[PDB]
Amino acid sequence: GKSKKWKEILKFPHISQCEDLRRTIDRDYCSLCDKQPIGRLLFRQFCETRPGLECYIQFLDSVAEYEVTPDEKLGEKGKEIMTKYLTPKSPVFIAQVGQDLVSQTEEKLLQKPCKELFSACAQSVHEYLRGEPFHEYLDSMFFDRFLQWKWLERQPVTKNTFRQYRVLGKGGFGEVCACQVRATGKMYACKRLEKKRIKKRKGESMALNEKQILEKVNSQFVVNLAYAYETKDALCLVLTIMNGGDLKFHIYNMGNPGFEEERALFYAAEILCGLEDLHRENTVYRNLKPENILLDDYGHIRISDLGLAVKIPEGDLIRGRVGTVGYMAPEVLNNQRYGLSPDYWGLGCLIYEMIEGQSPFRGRKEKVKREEVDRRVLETEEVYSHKFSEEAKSICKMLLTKDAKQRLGCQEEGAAEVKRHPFFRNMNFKRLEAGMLDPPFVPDPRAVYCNLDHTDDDFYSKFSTGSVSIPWQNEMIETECFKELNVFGPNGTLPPDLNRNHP
Ligand SMILES: Cc1[nH]c(/C=C2\C(=O)N=C3CC=C(C(=O)N[C@H](C)c4ccc(F)cc4)C=C32)c(C)c1NC(=O)c1ccoc1
Repeated sequence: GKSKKWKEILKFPHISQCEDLRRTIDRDYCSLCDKQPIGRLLFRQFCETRPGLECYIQFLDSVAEYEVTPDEKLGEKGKEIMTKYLTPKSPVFIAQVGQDLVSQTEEKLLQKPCKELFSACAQSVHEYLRGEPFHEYLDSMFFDRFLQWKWLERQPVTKNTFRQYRVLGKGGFGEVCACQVRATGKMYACKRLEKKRIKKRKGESMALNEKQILEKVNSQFVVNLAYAYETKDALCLVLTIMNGGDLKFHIYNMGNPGFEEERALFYAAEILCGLEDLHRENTVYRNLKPENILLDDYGHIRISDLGLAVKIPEGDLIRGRVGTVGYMAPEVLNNQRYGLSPDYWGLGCLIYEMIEGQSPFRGRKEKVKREEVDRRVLETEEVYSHKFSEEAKSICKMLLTKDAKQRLGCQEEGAAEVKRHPFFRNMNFKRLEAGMLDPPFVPDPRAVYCNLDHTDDDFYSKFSTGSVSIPWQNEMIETECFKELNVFGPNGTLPPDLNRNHP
């Protein structure tokens, strides 16, 4: 439901309005041709015009397909790629990959196949585009078009930019709403943080902390921040909309009182990726419990409620006793200097509680006091049943290790150590991260699974930053606002908005 005059709102500005952007934009190689979604498409579209650069883009696309291809079908896809791109007489022959590297893969495919067979060649291709083909695209109309999109991205975001519909859930310092961008129509989840509730409770640094962490991290398994604006009496965070309910609901209301091992395996594999992306920013979540694992419309999961997340300084440990009863690692209950370990303890609580149907330290029918639940986390060894395969028992007790020094994933290797666990012996992570594995449960669409100080003005400056770059560009692509607006002159000629002669 895009606005009536959305083409006027997203109307491209004349390229002369983008001179300040031309020189302030860092021209990093693939910060503009890969990371930034629209930038990637425009550079790709720049190569579509050239005959030589054409075949280099088609090759990379074919390599991406090989990485997710099933195992028994690798040797097949492998041959197709070489006979199409690496044969010297091909119509789409790759040249900048030296003959001393096409004969290399000749030996790779002569043996068993590995999903990273063409990795050597792919890097060689990018290394070529990084040079002349990139600097050419910089002086091309597509980069001028890229600046036009950036101009729109940076525009101020206010309240008329959106269209709240209902209040879906309420929590601390505010509540959550269902927000919609008018010009694009995309549905988001607004987070109305009441302004006078923050200053009273003196939690201004905790609000910023979550807002900075959310914008810095993007992922398919953690709620993303697309906008952050200030308003009268409230401060808003525009986050991903999750209509599939939480994992607590599906474990106890719509299961056994639990899941099958294979079903829990899926959700676990996605949660692990969600934690890996948060650790790439050396950020610890510390709030891993079933009601915080939400499901989207397709059946996939994301982590939410990062209010307790904090960015750990590299080589430094934090101290704090936060979390929810039962889901606090022993090192957190002890109030010690810990790192990212509490999340792997939480992941152990999650996998266990999904398969068995109860907390590993409190029965579903047991009524115990906070003190006793805590003693078991520190003094009691969990017990397993015939619902856990020998691989499912191992990962849970390894992740539920009391001593965070011998806990899985808490080594220099990180989350990579967990993915290699036999419990994920049947999980292809490259295909999961690509969204190619069908979720085990698909939520139904109609389902309903449920004062004037100046210092206050200074705190707003760092919060109300505006639209987040990557989520914003994707929104333009999702809503097909890019497909419609990204139009040029007929027969590869400059359009009016990109002609410095007549504005
Ligand atoms: C669609 C939808 N999203 C959400 C919710 C979210 C979302 O989507 N993304 C995110 C990201 C982060 C949070 C988050 O920080 N939370 C904590 C607890 C919080 C903190 C401060 C507050 F002030 C309020 C809450 C929530 C969400 C909810 C409920 C529905 N409602 C249903 O799913 C539904 C429909 C019928 O029945 C139930």
